[PDB]
Amino acid sequence: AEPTVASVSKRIMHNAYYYDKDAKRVGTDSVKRYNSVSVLPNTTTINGKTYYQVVENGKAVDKYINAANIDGTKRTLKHNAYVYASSKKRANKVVLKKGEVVTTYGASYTFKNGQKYYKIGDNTDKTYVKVANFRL
Ligand SMILES: [Cl-]
Ligand SMILES: [Cl-]
Ligand SMILES: [Cl-]
Ligand SMILES: [Cl-]
Repeated sequence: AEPTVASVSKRIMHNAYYYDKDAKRVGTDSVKRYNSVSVLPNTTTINGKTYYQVVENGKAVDKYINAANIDGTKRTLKHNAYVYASSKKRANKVVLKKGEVVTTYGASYTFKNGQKYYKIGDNTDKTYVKVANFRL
């Protein structure tokens, strides 16, 4: 009966638009990683994509966040991979191995070197893996 008793505060892991039920961007705001937003805990599906419905001022509103930006996407490495903070800087000494399941959070990032990277890790750390390592 009260959306604000049911709501959970999810951490945004990739900057996120608000969408309406027609999967069109609504308004001019976006939630920035790694801020949190109040949503209903059960996802819904709009045009074959998974979303969380926003709760604002006591009510479930016609504003939806793509679950890719909160839960991310489970992916498998097709190649061994390093973890990068930026184009040239390694984040750590980890070697992720071919076949490992890794969750990536939202759309890839093109770095200054022109290569694409996904954010990994259930945390605010600057830890990115090359998109190429998820493809054959
Ligand atoms: Cl944005
Ligand atoms: Cl988005
Ligand atoms: Cl690599
Ligand atoms: Cl963290």
